[PDB]
Amino acid sequence: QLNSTEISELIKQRIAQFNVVSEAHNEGTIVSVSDGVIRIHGLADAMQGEMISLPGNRYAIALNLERDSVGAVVMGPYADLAEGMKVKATGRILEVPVGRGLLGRVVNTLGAPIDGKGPLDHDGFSAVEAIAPGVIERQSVDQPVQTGYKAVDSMIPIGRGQRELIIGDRQ
Amino acid sequence: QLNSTEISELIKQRIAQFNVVSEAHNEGTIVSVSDGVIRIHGLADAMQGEMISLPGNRYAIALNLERDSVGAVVMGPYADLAEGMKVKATGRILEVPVGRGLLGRVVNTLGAPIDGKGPLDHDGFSAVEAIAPGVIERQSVDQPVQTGYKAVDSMIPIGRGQRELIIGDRQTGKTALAIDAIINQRDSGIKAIYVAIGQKASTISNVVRKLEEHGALANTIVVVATASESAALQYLAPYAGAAMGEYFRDRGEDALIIYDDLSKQAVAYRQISLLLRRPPGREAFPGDVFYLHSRLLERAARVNAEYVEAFTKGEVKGKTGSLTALPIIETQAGDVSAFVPTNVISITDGQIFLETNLFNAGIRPAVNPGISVSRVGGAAQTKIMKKLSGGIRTALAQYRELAAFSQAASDLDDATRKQLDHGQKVTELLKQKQYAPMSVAQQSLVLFAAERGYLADVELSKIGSFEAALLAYVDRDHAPLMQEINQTGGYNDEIEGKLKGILDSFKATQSW
Amino acid sequence: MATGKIVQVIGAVVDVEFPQDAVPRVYDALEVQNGNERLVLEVQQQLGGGIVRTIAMGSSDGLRRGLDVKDLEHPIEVPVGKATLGRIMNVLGEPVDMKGEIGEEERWAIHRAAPSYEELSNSQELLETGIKVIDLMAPFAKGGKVGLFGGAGVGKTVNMMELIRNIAIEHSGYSVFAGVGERTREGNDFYHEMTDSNVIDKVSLVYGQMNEPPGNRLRVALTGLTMAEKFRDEGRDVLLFVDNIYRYTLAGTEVSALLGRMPSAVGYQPTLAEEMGVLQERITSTKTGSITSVQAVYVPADDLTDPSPATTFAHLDATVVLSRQIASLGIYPAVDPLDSTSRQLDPLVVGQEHYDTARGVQSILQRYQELKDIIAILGMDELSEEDKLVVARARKIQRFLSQPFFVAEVFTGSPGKYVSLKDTIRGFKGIMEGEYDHLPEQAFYMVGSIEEAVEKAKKL
Amino acid sequence: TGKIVQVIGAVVDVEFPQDAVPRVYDALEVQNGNERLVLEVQQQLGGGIVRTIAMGSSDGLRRGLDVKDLEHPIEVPVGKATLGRIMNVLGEPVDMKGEIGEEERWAIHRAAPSYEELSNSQELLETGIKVIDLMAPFAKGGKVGLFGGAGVGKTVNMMELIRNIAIEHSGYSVFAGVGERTREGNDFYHEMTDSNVIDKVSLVYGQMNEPPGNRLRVALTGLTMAEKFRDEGRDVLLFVDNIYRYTLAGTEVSALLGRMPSAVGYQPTLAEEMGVLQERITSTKTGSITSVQAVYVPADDLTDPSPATTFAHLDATVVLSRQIASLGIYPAVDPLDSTSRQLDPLVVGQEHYDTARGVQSILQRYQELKDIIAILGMDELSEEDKLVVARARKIQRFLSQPFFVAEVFTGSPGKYVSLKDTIRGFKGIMEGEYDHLPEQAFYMVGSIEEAVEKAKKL
Amino acid sequence: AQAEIEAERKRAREELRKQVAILAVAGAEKIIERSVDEAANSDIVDKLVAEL
Amino acid sequence: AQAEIEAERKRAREELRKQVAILAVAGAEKIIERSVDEAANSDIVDKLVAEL
Amino acid sequence: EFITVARPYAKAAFDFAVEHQSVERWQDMLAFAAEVTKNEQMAELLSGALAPETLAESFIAVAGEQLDENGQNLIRVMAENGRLNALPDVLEQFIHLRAVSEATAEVDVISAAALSEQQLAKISAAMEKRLSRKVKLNAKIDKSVMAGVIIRAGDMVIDGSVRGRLERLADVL
Ligand SMILES: Nc1ncnc2c1ncn2[C@@H]1O[C@H](COP(=O)(O)OP(=O)(O)OP(=O)(O)O)[C@@H](O)[C@H]1O
Ligand SMILES: Nc1ncnc2c1ncn2[C@@H]1O[C@H](COP(=O)(O)OP(=O)(O)OP(=O)(O)O)[C@@H](O)[C@H]1O
Ligand SMILES: Nc1ncnc2c1ncn2[C@@H]1O[C@H](COP(=O)(O)OP(=O)(O)O)[C@@H](O)[C@H]1O
Ligand SMILES: [Mg+2]
Ligand SMILES: [Mg+2]
Repeated sequence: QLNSTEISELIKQRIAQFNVVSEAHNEGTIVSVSDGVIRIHGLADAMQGEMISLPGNRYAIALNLERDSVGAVVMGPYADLAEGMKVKATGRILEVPVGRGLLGRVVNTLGAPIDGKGPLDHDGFSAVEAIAPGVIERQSVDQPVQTGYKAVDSMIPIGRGQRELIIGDRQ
Repeated sequence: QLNSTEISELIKQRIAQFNVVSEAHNEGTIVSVSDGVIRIHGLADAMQGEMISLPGNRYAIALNLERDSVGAVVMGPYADLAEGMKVKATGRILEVPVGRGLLGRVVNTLGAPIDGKGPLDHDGFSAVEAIAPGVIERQSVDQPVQTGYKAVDSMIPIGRGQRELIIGDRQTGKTALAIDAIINQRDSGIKAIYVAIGQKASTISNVVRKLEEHGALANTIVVVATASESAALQYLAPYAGAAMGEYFRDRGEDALIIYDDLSKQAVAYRQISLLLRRPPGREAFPGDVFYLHSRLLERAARVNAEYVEAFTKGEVKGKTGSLTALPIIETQAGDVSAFVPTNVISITDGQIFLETNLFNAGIRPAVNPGISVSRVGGAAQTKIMKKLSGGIRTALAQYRELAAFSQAASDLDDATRKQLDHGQKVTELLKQKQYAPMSVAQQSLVLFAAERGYLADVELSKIGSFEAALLAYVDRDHAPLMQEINQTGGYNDEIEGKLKGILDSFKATQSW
Repeated sequence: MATGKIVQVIGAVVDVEFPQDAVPRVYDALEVQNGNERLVLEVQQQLGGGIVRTIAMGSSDGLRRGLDVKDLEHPIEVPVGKATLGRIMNVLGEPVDMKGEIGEEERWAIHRAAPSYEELSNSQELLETGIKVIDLMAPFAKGGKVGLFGGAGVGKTVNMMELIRNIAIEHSGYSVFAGVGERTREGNDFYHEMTDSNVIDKVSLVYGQMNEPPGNRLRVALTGLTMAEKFRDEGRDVLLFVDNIYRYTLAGTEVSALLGRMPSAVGYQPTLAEEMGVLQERITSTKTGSITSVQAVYVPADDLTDPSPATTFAHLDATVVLSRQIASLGIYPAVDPLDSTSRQLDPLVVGQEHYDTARGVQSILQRYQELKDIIAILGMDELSEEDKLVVARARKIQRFLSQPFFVAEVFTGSPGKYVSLKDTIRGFKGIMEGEYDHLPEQAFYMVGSIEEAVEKAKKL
Repeated sequence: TGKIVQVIGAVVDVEFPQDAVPRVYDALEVQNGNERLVLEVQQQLGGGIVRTIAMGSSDGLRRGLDVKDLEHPIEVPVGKATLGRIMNVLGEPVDMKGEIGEEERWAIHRAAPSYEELSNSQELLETGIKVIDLMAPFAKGGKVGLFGGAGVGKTVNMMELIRNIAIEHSGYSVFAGVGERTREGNDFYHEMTDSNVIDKVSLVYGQMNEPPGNRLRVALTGLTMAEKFRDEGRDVLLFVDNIYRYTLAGTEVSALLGRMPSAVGYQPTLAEEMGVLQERITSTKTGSITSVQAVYVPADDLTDPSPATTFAHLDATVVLSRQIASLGIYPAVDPLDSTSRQLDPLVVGQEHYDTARGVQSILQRYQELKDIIAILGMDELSEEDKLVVARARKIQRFLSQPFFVAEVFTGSPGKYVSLKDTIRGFKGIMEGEYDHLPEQAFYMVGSIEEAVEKAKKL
Repeated sequence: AQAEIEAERKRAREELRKQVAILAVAGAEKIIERSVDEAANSDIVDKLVAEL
Repeated sequence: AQAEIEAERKRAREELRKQVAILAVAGAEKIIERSVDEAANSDIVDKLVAEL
Repeated sequence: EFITVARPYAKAAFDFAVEHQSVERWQDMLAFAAEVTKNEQMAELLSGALAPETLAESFIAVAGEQLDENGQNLIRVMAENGRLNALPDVLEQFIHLRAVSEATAEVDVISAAALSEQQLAKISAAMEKRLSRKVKLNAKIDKSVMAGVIIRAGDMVIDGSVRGRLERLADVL
């Protein structure tokens, strides 16, 4: 026997009017904050895997779509957030800066420069989650990837397009 | 003289003490019952850790204050209860009687007497749950706790306020060593407490009977929780025992406390916690199992005279009190690397490790050097003991390792031969009978004879005879030196010369 | 009038709804009519809403939701006293033999409180079994627990029958046998072997057969225990045999799992040590009488560290080990003198003569084992005169550990013998110290007292 | 303005009006009889409910007590005024001296320094202990971790490091007592005051008798002070008495917060709790923190997730072992598992690297011979395998060393061994130039001189 | 020594028989503000006296 | 031996004391039940409501 | 047992009733809802696994003489969450909330003797000193007290019975 985020003022709102107005399906409110996970009430149009914009310039990823709740994980310092904050769903899946100008840079996982050498000179944006090329779009691997270590390059060859596990204990 | 009139007068006095006017109380109802756990509805004014009175004379402890119920555990047989019985709230947080009038009594973990002696006399109550004195209030340990045995006073000395874990397998002499420690404090002015958690009942009665048989019982408090009784009583037994020991500590006196099996208490917390569905960890104990033994044992301490003065409102000046703890852990197959043994080794000031292979070989008490340690250091020991003992511990460890390799191959180089002879004679010298304590003068003579080389020309089969004769010789003629060494444990060149003369003359003049 | 109603039936677990003011207490017993048979339910938990959760002492098949449940205001009650000797009963104290209704002078509740402290005997007496190996090498404390570490096929049952016989004749005690988790085949022929040996009139039998539900098996132990408590209260010294304590542990585990409590240790119930303590602390010596117990022990995976052995060994006083190898020698009983032990062997409780004699025979037998390895690899030529003396006395000692039972007359044809402790001490004292070196080892075998050994020798 | 509504162990739930609910990690305050109690906010639940950890005794709390909302985190005294004094988790003085005359207070919850702000150094910081320096050299401004089970010497080793490092260090230092014995701290404090070095050390104590919230947040407080002395541009020495207790306090609290268990009953957020603390105890371009952390390992299990994730956060890791302590060999460092990021030919020179690798190779071969030695004994070894065994045993014994803080146990005088002496000794032993001495000559001697001298004494 | 207690056991219980009546009456009026005239209470305390 | 006998003295004293205590409250019970079927109840309840 | 899940609905319904002041009418509406839940044919339906919409509208058709806009919409919310059996408890907690808001309390008076009107009068006055709320006294007659009066203001109890005084004395000795 347990509650499910049915709480007093929300219930009173539904008592006043059960078929509550369409309003915007685009937006909702945070109802809980803990350990970098937030629960949001509303967001009728939030898609699974979509970015949710938060106060300041921060985002969350909608991972659980449940019966009148969205579970989302915060992509940064969460402890500043609070219950009752408004949030708006974007139309966007997570995308990252991409291009030749990233060579020689150190970036975080959102692609923001972290080395302090100034802004990027990327070549547009690419989706973080994407599907791999199909069976008919592959080609066999035959060119080498030269590691430079005698044991590896002799006994354990690595070719262009191979996936080679490096596995062992600490240190 | 048994006298009827004085009993009648006492009953009349109780009638006079009773007050007929009633008092308002907050009340609640039992809602559910299982395995000694209770769920109660009501008690809006309850506090966590409170004592709730049930029908009859039984009580319960409030563990969880849920939104619309209280989770609680019965301190006794819970089977007689039923949903709907009214429960009243005594605002008293869990408490138990304390005072020096408890010495010589056998008592339940709720403070009720279990012996047939009668009602109990106490100097108020002390709280079972409390936080030990802080870092500034503590004082360094600087005085000995002379138990009867040769080995642990020479190799693993214990100071007043120290915590030292007696650890070994079942039927290895743990209980005997602890109660012989109690019995030797019979005359040393240190009060003693023995807490039996989960032992078979017949054992406990036999232990009390042996304590009485040696006259130590008048100096002990005994707290009992049998293997038959509810797990909550066992779980709270060591905390009640701790609450009594603190009384002497805070008045500037010295006390000694034995916990008979902390492993059984840990099992009890397993049962209560798992019945409350708390997620288990390693070996199925909760992570709270460290905190359990931590806060229990950390009460044992030595406190500075400023704390004693501040506590007693200045009625005691300049004295320093202490509580010395000897916890006991039973470990499977001698494995010192299991979870709970490792936790308690991480809390005490050392441990005394008893090895079943030594015990089966007749080497008793079966103390294992190298594993046994006293982290407090030699500061606990007296001067003569500290000088005469010295490196005996590491010499014994090295002798045992050398015997290990010497069994494998023949390589004897005359210093190995004499090292082996010396180690074998020292091990034969360290063994000792049960209930046979010996004073520091006797111990110092024994150590002196061992390390000044006098046991040369003495057979291994003669070593016990040599000691019996030597202690009788020194009891007969040079007794005043024994009185002197027992009064002040002072090692001088004068006393060394007297000991040298005694051993020279004994070795040359006497027989064994 | 019945006042509760069944709400759920899920396996052996049955839930019942009573009126809010009448909720039956824990371990109270309840009865329902399951078809044209009554079925007894034992209350385990008082849930909210007036619903109690129970376990069926029998097959829970055929129960409907909404049956009427009748509230007996007491736990399960069983008959006790002399009228139960020679009878066979189930968990409920009902006769499972066909000899008909029991006398039933008194009926007692299986769930009882334990003896309290001021009731315990202020002494530490010994029990004289009359069997040479046991009284010498592993003496029983009166009111102690003894563990029988042997597999079937080496004489467990004949040892048990010999103890029953000797405690009935040479003392004035009765015995209770509790067959926890016993195959029906064994129960049948243990019953036959006791009736054809005249010990049946001096023992009471309660069998929990394995085909019974877990609730039955668990409470079978308690039934035998309460019958032993009745014989104790009459002032006797009583023997209680438990056919396997491991089965009691496992029945507790199964019931705890069915009720859904969180597991502990190596998957055992959280209440393991408590349940063992509840059983074992009732078996003690009181100021009126005593219950001594002999309990068969099975060690899982041959692992003495497992929680069931580790918990059981906390309570045992003596330990009897039976050996296939000793049995192959023709030596009966097949007790192993070097692995069997008792924590009563100290001078402080047993005296210096008995202690030094037991230690002596142990030393001789151990040295004999080492010398027998030397003989195996290098023959008898290596032995000195001292070694040959040790070997000879060891062989005489080993022969002298055999004994003819009043129960074994069927095979040997020799009359059975009960040997007093003093006679055993004197015999091994003499053999150890070189007396009786002048008469052969076969004079000691299966004879009895040492006087009987020398009188056997005179025409052997 | 708020009311207590549930009380579960050390965790307390409080209800606030919808417009007034506290932020995460704000500090609340309650009257518990005649005491004052501080609660730290962990989670915001639905409907103005907020869930907190009691920074003090939970006993005596009713439901319905009024809670006051202090609108800031736990903030502690900081700077030169905190020096030579002992403090609570809440920044309160616990010594009987008066008020701390602090000019500034900092919140214990802070963001870690940026990747752009970090700094690196190769400077070897010599420590007297022979084994640590040769096998695992530790540089100034880095992290050192002492791993060991219960009672294997990870506190005593740190006291020797405190003695030896304080010889060549001039600046301030901070000591965080986290969930350990009160007696160790009391003894430490009086050693510091009787040697007049206390004027340079700041102490925070959260020892093992205190309730879970205190032991959880005491570590963060100590980091706050160490970060002040770093940010003044100084260099700082930070000693942590036991970092394991910090993760275990989170374990003790975790299930009561309503979180599903992970792995061996641990909290699901274990890696982040460890990382968020570890990443701010670091050097920067304005100042540097040098730190030694004792790491308790439960049940001697070096594969347990807490020690396992601790390994990744350290530069030099010294692994102590019970098997070696049981042989008498102290300090009981295992040379085949202790390692450092600084053991490079470029950093320590080719001799320093070649000697260490020779020692490891010889010892590793000693291990592989132990099974045949166990079954068949030494006489069935090859004629140079016997020589390997002899040199490995000598090396094992020469790793042992008398400590100035172990005179209270051994009685032997202590020894300090400089780098230009220990590598000479081990190189000579490896090359066999000192092979003629007996094994016992190398036990508990400072330098090769003392070994040959001891061999003259047999 | 035990035998000596047996004589006193009976001797003393006889004294407590007669003291019990006094104690019972006193306790009853401690419970109740108004006193009792013992009109039908002699038989009551006599049964108490008989039982001890 | 002396200590053993002293313990017996204490045990006997308490045994007899327990009997008198329980019989005293039983006697107060019997006295009260017969003697309270009056307006004495009004005396008690008036003082209660004055104290309430 | 629905004691813990009833609170949100009781509180929200009470606040809405207060805003529109028809608290007494709301209590009638909930009483009607609680009695339909006890019916033999309905208590079978409420346990079936029908989709909330169909089940709710059957209940709503049965629940005549309720307000479509507000009361029947409370029914809709409870149907969605599958909690219509909470109505007999939501009613009691709504009544409790009303008693709290109206600063009025109900208490029980128990004795072996039927109490005189003057005794009850003085009891009510004293209780209104102890309790800020006005008090409605309920008279219960039980021979258990044997004498005296048992005051029962819910969980707060003042015992004035001779038997209580006696069994309190028995444990002093
Ligand atoms: N000094 C001694 N010499 C000989 N035997 C001894 C000595 N001390 C103890 N014993 C023996 O050790 C045995 C067990 O003693 P004890 O009860 O203290 O062991 P334990 O390991 O604490 O047992 P348990 O785990 O059952 O509590 C007894 O037989 C006792 O006689
Ligand atoms: N160099 C040494 N020589 C001899 N003994 C030592 C040495 N270092 C440590 N020890 C031993 O280790 C014991 C405990 O030391 P220490 O407190 O450092 O251990 P630990 O593993 O950190 O323990 P814990 O976690 O319980 O505090 C000392 O009392 C001593 O017996
Ligand atoms: N005292 C004895 N005399 C003769 N034979 C025996 C004796 N004890 C055991 N045996 C033999 O051992 C075998 C098994 O005996 P049994 O009583 O069935 O063992 P268990 O009771 O262990 O099943 C039988 O052949 C039996 O004759
Ligand atoms: Mg013991
Ligand atoms: Mg330490």
